[PDB]
Amino acid sequence: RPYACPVESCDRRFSDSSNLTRHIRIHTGQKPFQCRICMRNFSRSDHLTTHIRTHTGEKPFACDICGRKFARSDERKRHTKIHL
DNA sequence: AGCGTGGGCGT
DNA sequence: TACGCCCACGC
Ligand SMILES: [Zn+2]
Ligand SMILES: [Zn+2]
Ligand SMILES: [Zn+2]
Repeated sequence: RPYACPVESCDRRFSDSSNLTRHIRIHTGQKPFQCRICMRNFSRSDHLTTHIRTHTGEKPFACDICGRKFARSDERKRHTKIHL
């Protein structure tokens, strides 16, 4: 890629200066997005969003076959296969 | 099952 | 870069 990981112990390459900025967070341990409910910190805004659904019980993704609801699209994806 | 969490990638 | 999602892992 056009960007690399400067930490000597690590050797990953990143597409751009924010996938690199994002990745660097693993090393800096920065968790800039906090859950106002349990006060837990997260490295990503998208992961905080879905985390919050564990408190509220919001489940936006329903299975096409049986209708069971899930908080994340990947959980639904993992579930749908059971109908085979 | 419940979900943390990194990477690819589109806007 | 920030954001959001899809994906794929991992426990
Ligand atoms: Zn690294
Ligand atoms: Zn929380
Ligand atoms: Zn189903």
